[PDB]
Amino acid sequence: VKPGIPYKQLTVGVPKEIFQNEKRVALSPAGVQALVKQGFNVVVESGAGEASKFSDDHYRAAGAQIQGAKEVLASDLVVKVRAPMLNPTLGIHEADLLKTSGTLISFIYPAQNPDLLNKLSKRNTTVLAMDQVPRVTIAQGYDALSSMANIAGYKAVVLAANHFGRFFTGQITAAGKVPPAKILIVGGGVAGLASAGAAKSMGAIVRGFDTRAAALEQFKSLGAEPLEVDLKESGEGQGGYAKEMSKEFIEAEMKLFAQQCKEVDILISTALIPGKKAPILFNKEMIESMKEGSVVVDLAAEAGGNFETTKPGELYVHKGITHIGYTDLPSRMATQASTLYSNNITKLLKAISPDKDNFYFEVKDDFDFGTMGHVIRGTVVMKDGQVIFPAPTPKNIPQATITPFRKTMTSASVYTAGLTGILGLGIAAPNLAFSQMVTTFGLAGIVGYHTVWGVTPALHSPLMSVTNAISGLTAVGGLVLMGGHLYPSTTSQGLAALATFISSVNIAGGFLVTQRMLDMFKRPTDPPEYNYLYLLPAGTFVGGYLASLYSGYNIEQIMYLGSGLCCVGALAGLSTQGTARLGNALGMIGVAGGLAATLGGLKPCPELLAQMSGAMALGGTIGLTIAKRIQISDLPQLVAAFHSLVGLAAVLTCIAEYIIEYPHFATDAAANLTKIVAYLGTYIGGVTFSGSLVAYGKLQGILKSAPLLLPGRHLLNAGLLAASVGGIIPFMMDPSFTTGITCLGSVSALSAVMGVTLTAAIGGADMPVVITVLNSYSGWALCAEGFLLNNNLLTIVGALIGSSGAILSYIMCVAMNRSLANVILGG
Amino acid sequence: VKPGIPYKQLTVGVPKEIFQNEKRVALSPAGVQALVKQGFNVVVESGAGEASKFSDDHYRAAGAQIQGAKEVLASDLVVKVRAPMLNPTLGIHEADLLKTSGTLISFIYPAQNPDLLNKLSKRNTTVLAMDQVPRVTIAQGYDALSSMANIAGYKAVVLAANHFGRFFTGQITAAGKVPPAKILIVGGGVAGLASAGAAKSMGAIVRGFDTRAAALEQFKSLGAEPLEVDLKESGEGQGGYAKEMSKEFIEAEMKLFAQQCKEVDILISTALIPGKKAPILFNKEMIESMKEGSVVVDLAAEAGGNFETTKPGELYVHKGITHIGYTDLPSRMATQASTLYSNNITKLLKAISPDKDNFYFEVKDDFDFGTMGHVIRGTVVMKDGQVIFPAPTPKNIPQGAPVKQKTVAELEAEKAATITPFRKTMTSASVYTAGLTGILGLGIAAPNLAFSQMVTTFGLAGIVGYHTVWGVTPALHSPLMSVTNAISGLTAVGGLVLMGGHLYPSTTSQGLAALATFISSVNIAGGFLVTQRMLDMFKRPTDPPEYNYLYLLPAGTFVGGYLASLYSGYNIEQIMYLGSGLCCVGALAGLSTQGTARLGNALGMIGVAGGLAATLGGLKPCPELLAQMSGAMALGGTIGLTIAKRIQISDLPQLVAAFHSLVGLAAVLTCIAEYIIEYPHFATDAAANLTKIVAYLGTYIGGVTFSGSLVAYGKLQGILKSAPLLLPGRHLLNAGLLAASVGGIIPFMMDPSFTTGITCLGSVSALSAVMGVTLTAAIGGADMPVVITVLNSYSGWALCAEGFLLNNNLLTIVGALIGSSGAILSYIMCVAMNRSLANVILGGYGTTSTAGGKPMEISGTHTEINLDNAIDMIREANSIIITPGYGLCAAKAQYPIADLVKMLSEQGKKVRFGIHPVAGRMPGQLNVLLAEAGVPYDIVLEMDEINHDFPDTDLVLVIGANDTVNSAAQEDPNSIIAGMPVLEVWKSKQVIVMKRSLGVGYAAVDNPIFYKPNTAMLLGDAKKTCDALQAKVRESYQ
Ligand SMILES: NC(=O)c1ccc[n+]([C@@H]2O[C@H](COP(=O)([O-])OP(=O)(O)OC[C@H]3O[C@@H](n4cnc5c(N)ncnc54)[C@H](OP(=O)(O)O)[C@@H]3O)[C@@H](O)[C@H]2O)c1
Ligand SMILES: NC(=O)c1ccc[n+]([C@@H]2O[C@H](COP(=O)([O-])OP(=O)(O)OC[C@H]3O[C@@H](n4cnc5c(N)ncnc54)[C@H](O)[C@@H]3O)[C@@H](O)[C@H]2O)c1
Ligand SMILES: NC(=O)c1ccc[n+]([C@@H]2O[C@H](COP(=O)([O-])OP(=O)(O)OC[C@H]3O[C@@H](n4cnc5c(N)ncnc54)[C@H](O)[C@@H]3O)[C@@H](O)[C@H]2O)c1
Repeated sequence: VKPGIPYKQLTVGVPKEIFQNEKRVALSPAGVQALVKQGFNVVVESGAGEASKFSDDHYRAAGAQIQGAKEVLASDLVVKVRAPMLNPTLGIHEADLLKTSGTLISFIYPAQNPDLLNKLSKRNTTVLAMDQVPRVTIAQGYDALSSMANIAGYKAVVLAANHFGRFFTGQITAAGKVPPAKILIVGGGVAGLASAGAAKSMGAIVRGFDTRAAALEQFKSLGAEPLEVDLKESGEGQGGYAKEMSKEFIEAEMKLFAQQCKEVDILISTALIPGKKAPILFNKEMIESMKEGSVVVDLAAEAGGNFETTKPGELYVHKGITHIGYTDLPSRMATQASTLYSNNITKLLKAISPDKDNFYFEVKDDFDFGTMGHVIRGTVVMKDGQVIFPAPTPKNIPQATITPFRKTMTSASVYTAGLTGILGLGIAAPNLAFSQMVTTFGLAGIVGYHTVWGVTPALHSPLMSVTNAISGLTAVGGLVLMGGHLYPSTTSQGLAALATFISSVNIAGGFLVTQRMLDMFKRPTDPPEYNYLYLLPAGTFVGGYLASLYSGYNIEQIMYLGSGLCCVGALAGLSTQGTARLGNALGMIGVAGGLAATLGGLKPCPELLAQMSGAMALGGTIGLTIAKRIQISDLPQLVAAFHSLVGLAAVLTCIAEYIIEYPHFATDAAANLTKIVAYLGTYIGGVTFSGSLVAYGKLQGILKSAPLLLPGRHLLNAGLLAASVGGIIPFMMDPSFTTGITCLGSVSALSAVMGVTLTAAIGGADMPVVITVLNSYSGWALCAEGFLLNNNLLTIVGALIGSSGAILSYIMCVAMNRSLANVILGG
Repeated sequence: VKPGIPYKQLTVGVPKEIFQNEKRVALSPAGVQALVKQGFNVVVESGAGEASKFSDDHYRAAGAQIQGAKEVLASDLVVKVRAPMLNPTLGIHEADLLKTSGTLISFIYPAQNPDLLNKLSKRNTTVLAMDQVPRVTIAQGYDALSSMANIAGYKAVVLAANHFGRFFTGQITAAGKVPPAKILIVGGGVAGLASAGAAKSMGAIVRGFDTRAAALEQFKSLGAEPLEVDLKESGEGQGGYAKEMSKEFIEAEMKLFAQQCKEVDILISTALIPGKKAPILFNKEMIESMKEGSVVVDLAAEAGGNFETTKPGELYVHKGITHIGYTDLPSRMATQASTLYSNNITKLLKAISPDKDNFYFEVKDDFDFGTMGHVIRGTVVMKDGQVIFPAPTPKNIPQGAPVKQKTVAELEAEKAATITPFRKTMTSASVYTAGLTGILGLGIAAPNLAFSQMVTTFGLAGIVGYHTVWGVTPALHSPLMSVTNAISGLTAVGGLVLMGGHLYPSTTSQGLAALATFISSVNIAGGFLVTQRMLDMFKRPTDPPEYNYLYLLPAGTFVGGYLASLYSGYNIEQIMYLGSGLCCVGALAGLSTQGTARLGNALGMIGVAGGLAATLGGLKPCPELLAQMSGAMALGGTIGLTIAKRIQISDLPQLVAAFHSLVGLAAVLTCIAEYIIEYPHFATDAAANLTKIVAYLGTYIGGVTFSGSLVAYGKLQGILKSAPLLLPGRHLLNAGLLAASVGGIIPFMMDPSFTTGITCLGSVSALSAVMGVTLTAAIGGADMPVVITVLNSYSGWALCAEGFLLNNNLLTIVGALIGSSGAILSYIMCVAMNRSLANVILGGYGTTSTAGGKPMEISGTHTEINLDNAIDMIREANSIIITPGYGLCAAKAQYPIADLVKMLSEQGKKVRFGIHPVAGRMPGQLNVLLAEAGVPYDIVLEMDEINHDFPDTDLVLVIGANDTVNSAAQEDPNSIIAGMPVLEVWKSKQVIVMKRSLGVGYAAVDNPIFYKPNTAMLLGDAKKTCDALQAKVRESYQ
């Protein structure tokens, strides 16, 4: 036997209210269907919902039974709204018609009704209180006082108009301004904020006030203008309630209200402190200072009132302003209130006995906070005649490190170190050509910095290919170092032939995979453009050049400027999704013009010309035929596959220079730079080679996605870099061919090891950043090749590619929320 | 003598209303201040305002004169609400108590009341019916039936609740959810739309319905659910009024309403057909099908009804449904009814006699549909005792098809359809092949390698400068120009190279290039002082203290690091030129983020010092010639410092236009100075034809930059006149000057004689100065800032000229940095207005978005208030956006404005500034004036950053601006400034414009923002009005 009594033997009782002009009923038909869902039997008195606009047909259909009056209160559960009284119709008190040990669910206010408690102790019954329910978090779904405060506030707002003779909203008609009404609200609780919301939505403006700090914040939340009192007091008593305030605070607040009273139109006071009367906040000399036609509502007329002038129940128009001072506000919205009050009981009755049919609710003396035993102890006022109204105490709980002088110091430090670096580059100059080349270098660097900045996340990899294609222009270093006859006779010419063979593949394949990374945007609704019109510069620029070689005009430098500006136009126009085709075409024209210019920059032997033509032709054919037969899903896969050659070509070119310039060294002015910069070029190209190989291998499923950690993870890179830097001292001005060539071999092999070590432990989710990083490195190899060869095109193009690739790597780090240091070095 | 009886001996009378349960009164105390400002005398019956809460003290203090009843009715004008009825308190008709041949103002309803018109014809009176006013476009302010319908439609909603049982709004309460209430409307007139507004703002569900097509659209603009029926008969009859329907349409409509009547809770029927009774649209068994507790409100209870169950003056609960069938809804809100009806009678009496004082008011017979004569003929029912109530037909009738509504930005989208993508691609591909032909042409003209290197560094400097100028803050364009006038002082480098001799100059060439150094050393010190005085006005007083003297640390590192590199025997001058060039690029690049501005000034100082020191060390003179150079530069810097610290900031553009002219002189005094000093080399040189052509072109460029700048000075200071001097043929003369200038290179070549070349130099200098004076004075005093900035480009290019001429590498990078800056500023200012550069320079008509003829005309009247409305309306507002113009700083009125804003943001308001790009006499001028007055830079917004906050804005103070707030830029396709991006100030709650009088500044004969009904004028001088606002804010807040 479970501890309780099943729901079939119990019955609830809904009487009508004999109290004066009471219109609401205890249960709606929405609440009669519940508890029949749960299991009770519902007995409803006949004339019960008629003032509440609930006909008896909904009660007969909802599961109840319309019956008399002497037996509705004689039920196991009596659910009223107001506490029982002396019935004048039957001549008997309503407690005398209750049964023995019944259950009553009502408003009680037991501290204000001693004799009702005595008469219910005579009937030896169990009484719960709807008004003693503690306001905790879990019990806010069943709070009768909050619901009645909400409806009373809405009723006061909707009742203020229909007596106020002007608008609340106000509009600029084309007939004159009408200004809005200005409403003041005293006391932000449940009624006041609901009033503020109903008034703010209707069109007026609100300037509410309360002594607490949270209610003012909620006025700011609802859109009100909270008032601030000068005297900085508190507003809290034993929790989040209101205490009786000091007289200095009262006379400051009344001065504030006397200031505000001359300008508002509707004053809705809702001040009420617990356990005492309502605070008087308005004098008769204070309230008569309003305009004629103002409407002034008090909602605390039950326990006194907020005014010196309130007849509780009348609408006497005291000196041209109306007092709305009813004490029964929810009774005028009985169809509304009897819903929410019914919802306040159903959610009570589902919670106190949360099972099939037992109806038990253990009333225990120990309770802490927030637990339902807290609610059960607070709610039950009488248990079997014996009164437990003083509830006990709650248990356990009732709830610039940078100092910005140093910013200016480090900024001035950066600029003064930069100006010293410019001076140090100036001191070590061999001739005028180096100074001129550093000038066009620095300008190309700034041009390359500013020229991306506007790309779209759809367009990271569709431009990288073009940079690949523009970094395919290492082939000029092969073109300025072949010679002899049709076959390459010397080993320097052989290395140059290898370089310009392997670097034609990059050009042809990079532009074709650009063309294939632009076809994957063309939806089948787009207007047919005309790309062949973009051939109109090219024959003008390449072929129109050739007559100048037929007319004896030696045009190479202005051609280099033209190809550099076309490459800038490529990178620029390929950055905003509308002009990507234009950028692709300008990159093609830039490469073609540069290679034709450097081709005419030798006037070679006809067999030598046939050699260079055959080498570039075979390289371009291979670069086409790889890039064409492949999928689409391997296009960003492919770029590193055509990037790995690129720096390798630079390495060969650097080595080629050291082989061609070694007999010229003994009687040389510019002798150190054409070894130091060649050494750095070898380093950069070798790292580019091995790193792009590891990039492709990690993207082609040869290796994993996991960064392969090592024991030596930065000692190892430190040792590689230390040997790499100390590889420049074994040719301190040495006359040996042998130690120079083995230094070149040493830095090449160690650069390969370094690229493997860096690009290995990365992870295939930052590898499209790493492609931009190596594509950024190769531009500096191109600038080194320019310094070796004294060629403006390679200097401009290399600086452009370098700064653009590095800035795109930074923007790709900006797209996600990572840095670059925590990405690369294994943070 | 003028035809009329003046207002002084013309009195009015306001009686108390005598009709049963009438609480309205015809004139408010707010309504008797007009008609007293207009000129009448006002007599009010002693108890007329007591019903609508108007105390008699407000009358007698408003300008009224309290009397009894028999003498208020025998007045020269009687103004009341209803028709004058039989007085019960003494049995006599109120037409008997009228003055003989007087005039009456009320509702009449003459067709329903000819018997009262008999009594009016016996007394030979003139009658103005309020109800018979035809509803035309110039008659919105005086439409009494619309106002009464508006109040009735609101009052029906607010009276339906307090009788309905539950919420309208509905929310998710923790006790449980409640659904919103359903409200049906029948017939969207004016009352139905007001009820729809009142129901939608309270959070309800509105599903109104009407026969006419546009009323359903206005429902769904108000947010209702506009219903429909499955039968298609056109509801409209003769006009905007409806008509009777077919019987079967009535059957289908009552079927639709019987289908939805079982669902809604509130229903308001405003169906009212003119000429006969209101249609019955609901049966009594149809309406008992609703829920128990619904509220049914009928607004047609007087003229029949929309229900067969409506008691015409009472509530009753018929089987659980309340029937609010009140016949006088506006008589319950007598205060608001009296105020609106008073406004209607006020605007009627103001509109009928627009004469100052005659009150003539003639009735005419032939009129156009819509004119005032139409309203006068349709309104006067009895004219001098005889009946003229059947109105004649409106001749010259419009409305064959009245639909244009062609907004401005629609036209350029239509023009975008002409731009077929073949032609887009083709016009893109022509520009690049033109550029590559330009590259090949510049290639062919190369004499050697060094010129090609100079072309390459010129092109890269141009791109660097182009990208770094778009990076600047839009709030710093005016320091920007000043620092360019600093950096353009590097023609001193052009001066010192050709400068030789001893303590004194020896030849004439050495004397020209000492004058060049002298007039260039003004620009350096002057530009850096005026940039320094401008950048520390942007420093807020709460900023961290700025330790700028640390930036002397790089300079002595660089420049002094040069000297020990010169003392030890090196040649770093080509690297010093690069270092100074990068410092000059950084001078604008750091001038981009408002916190590094003084950084970007000190870098300019370091670069100019390094460049001058580098050129000097490369010269290695005797200490006599070094002493001459030091004397020249110190004297020039003395004068440049001592004129930069004397002026005000608002006299800055003159100084800016003064700094260009000196550079335009200096290039001329450096080009000639090389043509003389390079003369014994021309026969034995290959580049000799190069350094002549450049030595031509620079003389042209400075030759235009000089003279025109003096005119651009001379108009802006006021020495020359503000009116553009137009010549009869000035297009032929300017083109002929340009033809002579381009033809002057033909004798300059092919003919190596000394005298014939120097006279070509003098010829091109003279004709270029004439070209500048001719083009400059024909511009106009408004568009003159364009001549400020475009010349700033030319002063750049002159620098580029001598960078090709002296084979120097700093001058090209600096000049390409400056000329790009001038070009981009001129482009921005020719975008901010929709004009083109040829339209500005050559003086065409209007903007580029100008269509053909007939711009639109104004409609409506202008509202003007005083300081007291102004201060109380400032006090109530909680978001103020201020748009100043040039007229603010023309009258020195920014000093009270900054104090006003500092006062109003202590109170807790949100006050900001919105600055149009061309407000002022210089790009970015008004930012500096507002920073001088003391506004922190964080509340000064541009046009693009603030133009979508005008709907969320209480009050906008337009100060001294007309064309930057003109609305016709976005509405009239024929206005003179259509398409110009403006401020959308009319999209807010209330607008104040402060100017002297209702006139124009430069164009736009009338601004249509002055007449929209939430625009208040505050005419007066801005100086006294703004500091009076300062004084009132101080006296009232303290
Ligand atoms: N800023 C530039 O760089 C630049 C460049 C090229 C062209 N523009 C021209 O500049 C124009 C600027 O137009 P905007 O809207 O700023 O001005 P606006 O349209 O020319 O009108 C200025 C207004 O200020 C009023 N005003 C003048 N002095 C006043 C004072 N002491 N107190 C009060 N009000 C005073 C004038 O009223 P009253 O005259 O009736 O007294 C006038 O209505 C543009 O339309 C453009 O055509 C500017
Ligand atoms: N879930 C929960 O437990 C829960 C939820 C919401 C609110 N609450 C509590 O319930 C209360 C909500 O307010 P209510 O309307 O129910 O109570 P209430 O009827 O006591 O409200 C009276 C209002 O008048 C204010 N007031 C009191 N003395 C004043 C004075 N001298 N001057 C000006 N204003 C004065 C009070 O601050 C309050 O805003 C708050 O105390 C809040 O902490 C609890
Ligand atoms: N630009 C203009 O010309 C303009 C602008 C605004 C207003 N106006 C005038 O003001 C008038 C505003 O209307 P009002 O409120 O003064 O007149 P009203 O109160 O008589 O309107 C009656 C309403 O009931 C509707 N109705 C008529 N017969 C019906 C039927 N059988 N069933 C259902 N609905 C029916 C009408 O369409 C109208 O919406 C317009 O009709 C027009 O003449 C004109």
